[PDB]
Amino acid sequence: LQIPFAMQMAYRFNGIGVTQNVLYENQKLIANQFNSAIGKIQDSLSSTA
Amino acid sequence: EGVFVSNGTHWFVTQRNFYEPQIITTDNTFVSGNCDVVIGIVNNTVYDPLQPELDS
Amino acid sequence: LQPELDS
Ligand SMILES: *[C@@H]1O[C@H](CO)[C@@H](O[C@@H]2O[C@H](CO)[C@@H](O)[C@H](O)[C@H]2NC(C)=O)[C@H](O)[C@H]1NC(C)=O
Ligand SMILES: *[C@@H]1O[C@H](CO)[C@@H](O[C@@H]2O[C@H](CO)[C@@H](O)[C@H](O)[C@H]2NC(C)=O)[C@H](O)[C@H]1NC(C)=O
Ligand SMILES: *[C@@H]1O[C@H](CO)[C@@H](O)[C@H](O)[C@H]1NC(C)=O
Repeated sequence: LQIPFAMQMAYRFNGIGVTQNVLYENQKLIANQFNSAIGKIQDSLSSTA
Repeated sequence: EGVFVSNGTHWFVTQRNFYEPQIITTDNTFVSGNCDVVIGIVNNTVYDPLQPELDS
Repeated sequence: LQPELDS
């Protein structure tokens, strides 16, 4: 079943007892944290065989 | 609990795993912040069940 | 409730 990805993450947050508005009121920040975290894993593999 | 959902002419709130439309109301929703913050928020009239009972 | 039932 298709779902908009931000609304999927709202249910992922709701599943850990954080009220779902906490995603939507911070979505820009949460995206920048996620993108930056992915960057560090690429660096770890690019260095640490 | 549900998702806001639309058939094109109307908006409803509906539980995730089985389609059932309900009128969007103060008693199936909750408030946070204001309209300037959220990405992709839309305009609709949320019902209040107390409002016709203002006789007292 | 009563802050509305002040009606
Ligand atoms: C969206 O759902 C609403 C509610 O079922 C539909 O509006 C109703 O349409 C019937 C005639 O088909 C009217 O007699 C009712 O009074 C309407 N109800 C309300 C709440 O206005 C609407 O037609 C649906 N639209 C689509 C595109 O499916
Ligand atoms: C949702 O409704 C608001 C009004 O409550 C709309 O805001 C107005 O939009 C016009 C056109 O851009 C502006 O000139 C007004 O200054 C706005 N008024 C206020 C009070 O903000 C808004 O456009 C609607 N949004 C959507 C996505 O439909
Ligand atoms: C959804 O995508 C369209 C272009 O496909 C864009 O115009 C619109 O602003 C987007 N809306 C949201 C809520 O992201």
